[PDB]
Amino acid sequence: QVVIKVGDAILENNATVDITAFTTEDGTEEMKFKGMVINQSATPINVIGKITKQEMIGDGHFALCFGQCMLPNVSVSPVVEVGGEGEPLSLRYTFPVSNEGHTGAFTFSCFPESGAPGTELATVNINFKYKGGG
Repeated sequence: QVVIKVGDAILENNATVDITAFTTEDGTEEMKFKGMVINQSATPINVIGKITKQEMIGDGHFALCFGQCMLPNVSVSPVVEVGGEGEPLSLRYTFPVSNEGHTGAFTFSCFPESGAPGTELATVNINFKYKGGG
């Protein structure tokens, strides 16, 4: 009943989304994933969003926004009450400009307020493929 949407599409659970676009500012690159977490039930549900896996180049950092934009490298959102219109979700990955490519890789899951292991309601895997991905 809880899904992640990217662009116009509901993702299958555990989908993988590749982001290749980057913007440059002050010798630092930024790549961004954007989507929505949607609760398709008539009854609202309280969830927490977590980055459950993170793979970055050495001086990379990430920034999660879900309910609130969290500080750099903070992996857990606040509790958010989600319904049918959905809650925006974004993940920004920032890292040094390089002539060489690499892939930053993250997993985001939505959990019931509990946060109990194995209770994931929806999961997306996000690959930031910078300059070919390496």
